[PDB]
Amino acid sequence: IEIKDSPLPERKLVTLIQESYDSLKDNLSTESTSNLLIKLVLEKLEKHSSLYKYIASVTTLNANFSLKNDIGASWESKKDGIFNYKLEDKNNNECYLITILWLHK
Amino acid sequence: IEIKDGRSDNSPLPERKLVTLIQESYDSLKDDNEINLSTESTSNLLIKLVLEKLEKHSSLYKYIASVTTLNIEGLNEENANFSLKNDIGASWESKKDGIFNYKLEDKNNNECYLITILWLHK
Repeated sequence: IEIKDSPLPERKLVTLIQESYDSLKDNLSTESTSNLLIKLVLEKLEKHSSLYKYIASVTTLNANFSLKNDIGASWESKKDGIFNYKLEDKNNNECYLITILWLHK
Repeated sequence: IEIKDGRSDNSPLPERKLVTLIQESYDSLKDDNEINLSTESTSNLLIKLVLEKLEKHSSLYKYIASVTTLNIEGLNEENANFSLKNDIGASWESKKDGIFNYKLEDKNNNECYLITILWLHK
C-alpha cells in the first residue's frame, strides 16, 4: 500500500489540462464540463505516450472553502504517479479538481 | 476511452459490503476512543484502511482509493448549499474494472469527503 505523491513534464501536463478546459468554456448536449474535460485529457495523453495507461478523475464543486485530493494504490511502483490540478469558474460558481494517474505498462 | 460507471455491478464483492467496508473504516477513525499519534490526515488514514480491507477480500485486483476532502470555513457546512460530484475515465476498456463512489460528511468539523474506489482486474 502506497500513498501516491511521468510520461510528460509537469509543465506540459498543466498546458494539456488548461487548454482542454479553456477550449470548453470558450454545446447542444447535456454532457457536463467535467465529463467533456475528462475525454479531452485522455485523448491527448493517449496521443503522447502508449507506454502508460491513464485514469482521469474530476471532482466538481458548485466564501472560504478548500478542496483537496489524496490517492493511494494497493501496490508500489516508482513509475506510477499522479498530478493534481485545480480549475475555477468564478462566474458559474464552480471549482474543478482534476487528478491524472498514470500506470506504467 | 471509457467513462467508468459508478452504478455498475463489477466489484469483487457486493456493493453492500463495499459500503460497510468504507463506513466502518471511517467510523474507526472518528471513534472518540481513537488516538492518532502521527500527522496522517483522516483522508489518508481512510485510504490505507480501505485498501487493506480490499486486498484481504480479493487479490485478483489492484485497487486505487481516491478521497476528496472539502473543508468549509466561515459558515457551518450544513447551512451551505453546494453539490460535490466525481467523474472518472480510463484510457482503456475492461468490463472487469469498475469504480464505486461514496460520500461521508462530518458536520461537526465542517468537512465532507467523497471517496472513489477503483478496482483493476489483474
